[PDB]
Amino acid sequence: SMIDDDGYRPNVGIVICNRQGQVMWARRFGQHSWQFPQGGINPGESAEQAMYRELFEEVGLSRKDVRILASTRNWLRYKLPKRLVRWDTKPVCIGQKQKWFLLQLVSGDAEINMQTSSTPEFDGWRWVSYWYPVRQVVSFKRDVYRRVMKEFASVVMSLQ
Amino acid sequence: SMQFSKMHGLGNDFMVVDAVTQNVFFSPELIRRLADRHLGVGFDQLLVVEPPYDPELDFHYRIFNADGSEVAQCGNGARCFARFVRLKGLTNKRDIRVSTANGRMVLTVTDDDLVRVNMGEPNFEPSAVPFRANKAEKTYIMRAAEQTILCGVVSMGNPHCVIQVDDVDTAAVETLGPVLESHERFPERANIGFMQVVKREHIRLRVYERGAGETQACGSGACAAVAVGIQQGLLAEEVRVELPGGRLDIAWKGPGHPLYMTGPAVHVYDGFIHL
Ligand SMILES: [Cl-]
Ligand SMILES: [Cl-]
Repeated sequence: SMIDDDGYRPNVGIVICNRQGQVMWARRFGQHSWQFPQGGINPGESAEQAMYRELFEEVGLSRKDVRILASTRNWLRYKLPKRLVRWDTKPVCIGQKQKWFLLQLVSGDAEINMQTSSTPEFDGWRWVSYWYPVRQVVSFKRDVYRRVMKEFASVVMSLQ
Repeated sequence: SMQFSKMHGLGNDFMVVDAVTQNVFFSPELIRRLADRHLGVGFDQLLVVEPPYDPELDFHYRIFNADGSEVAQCGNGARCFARFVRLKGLTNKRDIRVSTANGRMVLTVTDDDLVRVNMGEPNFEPSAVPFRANKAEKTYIMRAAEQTILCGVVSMGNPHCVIQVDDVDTAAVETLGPVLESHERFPERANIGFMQVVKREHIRLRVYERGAGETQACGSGACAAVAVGIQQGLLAEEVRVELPGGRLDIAWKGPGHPLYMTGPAVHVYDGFIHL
């Protein structure tokens, strides 16, 4: 019932970068599709709150493990490919509308832990070059990823 | 509107496209449409910058010709690519790691905004050229019609035979070129270089390429001329090379070390085209 009138579920996505300009790439549990962490907004939370909660529960990072460098101005939408829509579940979710955050990891790599949850959606991670996600992400997310990585590049590039 | 740039490097005209932040698919039909100077943009070659395939590389790029086929010539367009990703803010690195149809390269953008390329270590073993000779000498004699000539030969990946000339304008490129290009002692032909030594760190050069003749810029020929001039004890380890197409700077500490070629890339224009 967070689903908008259009059928878009509000979501946050997270781009975590290190000092060298790599970004964190997470493996989805029990699969080999990779992606940036993303998660639903719950009833009553802001974007930022949902982001910090997803960040801790799926990546194991606390508010002091990172700093927010940037966030997307407006929402980015993607439609799920028609075959992926659960039509029988009312109200129907036909897509996601996302606010994206760029975070810098300010503490060491050992602070990451993808098993802080016992229902973890990600079972692995690695550092990849900044643009590698735009190619490797699943096709129906690529447009959003292109726009997000475009918006964030200046901030990340201004890390000497 | 698809954004693009026009750039000039190694004496060639590139249309250069950011396909990292832009969603575009370069089918051979689109490419031929773009190559058309009245319907599209017009270019010698099309350089497309793409996200990398390998998480430890920064980019991938492809080169297409006007027929819409992908070209795989080693190091082709590397200077324009490196300057381009910097100009467009796709990266801020000075050492850019990139894959191409020919493999992986590391390109360095100098503080003068030239681009330096590792070309590998030259090879003078005649089997590797391949060259008909019993052992490697710093200089070889060859008969060429009525003439006798002295030459160095080396492999930069492809074969080269380099002659010291006293002036590249008073050099019979047009007559000696073809004769040495397909001479008996080159099983796979060879690029013939004509090298006027001005100073130990400044060469003028004209190159009669393998099966192509005179081109304004053959970077591997500049690498080759400098490599033999150094092996022969004639050149400093840092040589400016003046070709019809412009200027390259070669650097090489000699055997055991790789040879570096440095060259410019000119940003000519930006442009938009609707597809
Ligand atoms: Cl792509
Ligand atoms: Cl170039």
